[PDB]
Amino acid sequence: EPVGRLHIFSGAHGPEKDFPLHLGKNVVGRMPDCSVALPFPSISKQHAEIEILAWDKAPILRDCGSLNGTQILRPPKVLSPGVSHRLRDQELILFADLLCQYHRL
Amino acid sequence: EPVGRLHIFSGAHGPEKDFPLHLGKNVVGRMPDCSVALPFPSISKQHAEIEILAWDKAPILRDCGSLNGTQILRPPKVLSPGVSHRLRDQELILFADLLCQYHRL
Repeated sequence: EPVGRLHIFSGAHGPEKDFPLHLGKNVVGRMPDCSVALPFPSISKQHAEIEILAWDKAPILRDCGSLNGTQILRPPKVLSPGVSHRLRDQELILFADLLCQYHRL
Repeated sequence: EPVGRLHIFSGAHGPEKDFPLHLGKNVVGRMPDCSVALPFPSISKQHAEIEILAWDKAPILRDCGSLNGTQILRPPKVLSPGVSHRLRDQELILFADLLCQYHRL
C-alpha cells in the first residue's frame, strides 16, 4: 500500500522513527494529523510536503513556508518555499535540524 | 580501543558503514590504506583528515585540498583547505557528495 517510507534518525529530538508515504500529498508537520508527524518545537504545523503522483514517478518535495526551513543535499542548500525538488531513492534531507532519509519500497 | 566512530549513510554508492577512529591522524580518502577508505570516484586519494586529540579535546577536521571539497551541516559551512574545524559529537559532514556523521565514544 505505501509507495515509500521516510526514516527519521535518532537525535536531540528523540528516538528514531519511520513513516509510510502514500500516493498523494504527504504532509510533514507538528500536528498528529500529518502523514509525517514530528511534534517538536522547531517543526512548523505545515512544514513541508512530499507529493507522490505515481508508483513509477519520483516523489516531489516542497517546503510549505516553514519557520526553520527544509534543507537538501543535492546540491546542499535551503529549499525555498514553492520550489520543487525531485527525491531519489536513499536521498537524505533535513527538516529544521532533523535528518531524514527517503526509501522507495 | 577506538575513541570515535564515523558513520557513512547509505546512498546510491552502496550500504551504510561505520569506521573506527583512533587517537592521532585518521586519513579519509579513496586509497585502501586510508584510516577511512571511501572507494568512490568523487573522493580524492587524500581527501580529509580527522585528528583525534587526547585530554578530551575536540577532534580537528581538515580538508586536504580535495577536488570536490568538504562541508559541515547544522548550520551549513564550507571547509576550506587550511582551516581547522573543531568537531562536535553527532556533527554531520559532507565529503564530496557523501554524508557522514561523527560519534564520540
